[PDB]
Amino acid sequence: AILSEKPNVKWEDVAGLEGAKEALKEAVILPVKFPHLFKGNRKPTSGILLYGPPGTGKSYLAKAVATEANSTFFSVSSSDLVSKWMGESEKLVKQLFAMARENKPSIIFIDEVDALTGTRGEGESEASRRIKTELLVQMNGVGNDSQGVLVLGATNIPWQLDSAIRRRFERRIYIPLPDLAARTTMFEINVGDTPCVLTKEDYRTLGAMTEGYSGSDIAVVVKDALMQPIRKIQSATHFKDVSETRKLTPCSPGDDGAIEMSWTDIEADELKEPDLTIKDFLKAIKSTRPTVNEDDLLKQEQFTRDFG
Amino acid sequence: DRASKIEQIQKLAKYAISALNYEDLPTAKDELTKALDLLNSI
Amino acid sequence: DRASKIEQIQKLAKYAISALNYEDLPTAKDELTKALDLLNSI
Amino acid sequence: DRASKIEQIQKLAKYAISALNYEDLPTAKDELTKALDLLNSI
Amino acid sequence: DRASKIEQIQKLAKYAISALNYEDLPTAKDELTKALDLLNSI
Ligand SMILES: Nc1ncnc2c1ncn2[C@@H]1O[C@H](COP(=O)(O)OP(=O)(O)O)[C@@H](O)[C@H]1O
Repeated sequence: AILSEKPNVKWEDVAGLEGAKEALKEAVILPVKFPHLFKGNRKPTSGILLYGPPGTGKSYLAKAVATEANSTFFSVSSSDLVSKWMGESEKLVKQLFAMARENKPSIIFIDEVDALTGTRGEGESEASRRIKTELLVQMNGVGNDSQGVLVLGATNIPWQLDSAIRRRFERRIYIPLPDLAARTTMFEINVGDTPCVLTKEDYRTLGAMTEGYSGSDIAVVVKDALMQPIRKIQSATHFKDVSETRKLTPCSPGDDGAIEMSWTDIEADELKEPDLTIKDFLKAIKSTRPTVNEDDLLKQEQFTRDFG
Repeated sequence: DRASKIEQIQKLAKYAISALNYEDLPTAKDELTKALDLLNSI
Repeated sequence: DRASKIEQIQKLAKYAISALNYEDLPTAKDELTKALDLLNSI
Repeated sequence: DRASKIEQIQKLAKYAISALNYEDLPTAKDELTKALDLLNSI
Repeated sequence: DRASKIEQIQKLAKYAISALNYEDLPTAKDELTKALDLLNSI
């Protein structure tokens, strides 16, 4: 019913947007690095919102905060909060902040808080008023210990977020589209231990080709790339010996030593996988369109340009 | 023949595909041709 | 383009193959052609 | 102004830094300049 | 060098920023300069 994990993600694992990095290093690491500065008038931040386009790594950065936190890191989407009945929809919120205070010092993450806001009008009436009201009063209220726990909010739609919860998340941070060098870094990280074929400026050519992606877009073009030479091997007829005793690789029909066969025909190990090189990368770049839209970026520049 | 000629075009058009997987335009433009001519031979 | 043009020939040459599986010479002689012309467009 | 002019130089000098992270000397030599001129405008 | 020269400009342009946080125009106008000259030395 309630999940918890101490994950792996580090600050060096996160690539890009270092102002949010140092902001969370302050608001989270600074209670850890210097708790004795926070006394009396000087108090830590209680509500921090992250927002922007999808797939930019807000939950991943929350896991970076989790690993460098040493604290009971909760995290919840909307799916553990939607009303199926008429009142476990709200008592679970009460038990969430309750057990969050039980495991203090603690961090709470909520993903896509736009599914709980929007009191303007009377649409989504009982769930919005009851559940959102309990989020407000239970977040801070009569006798809530607002010290201790930290509420991390994520969304993709921050303008439909109500102004009261906007004030609850007292330190909000916009997360833009990243740049060339950070995506070069994420390429060089997500290739991992796989033997690549390219150089650093070739990854710069990749990041120049991929202007305006997200982190998930990088994760899936690297994922498809980790299908690409395997897709060469699973394809077509004809291999060929090259070079520790026999070693054959795929080659075009009719070539220097081109026997006709299938991978199935070929002996354990004595396969020579094609190298991993870019034409597969650029073909994967031509395969997939950027998912996100730019008028939504104009609205993020509207709310960011005002309230950011 | 024929039932086979129709089967060998596919055999060709496959090799051709397999060939473009190494950007080998030469082989391709050839097999994709030996094949077509043969579909006219049908 | 190109990286795609090379990918669309294969897309064609496949349909062509798939077509001969119903002996549909018409479609075939066409796709196997729209494809070839394009390999020359490369 | 001023309290802001002093704030916009930093805004510039940041972009400039961010720019060198792609070796983009062009942008850099420019922002690091639009900034300097402005520190003299102070 | 170079890979470092490009790294030292940033080092400069940071100090410069850090300096304006005390309104110290002197330091600033200098580091933001030692930096620029060096981006031309590139
Ligand atoms: N700035 C970043 N640095 C490193 N990895 C990132 C970054 N942004 C996104 N990613 C990668 O994208 C994946 C999914 O991102 P996610 O956290 O779902 O985005 P969202 O912000 O929408 O929650 C993560 O596994 C992460 O590795």
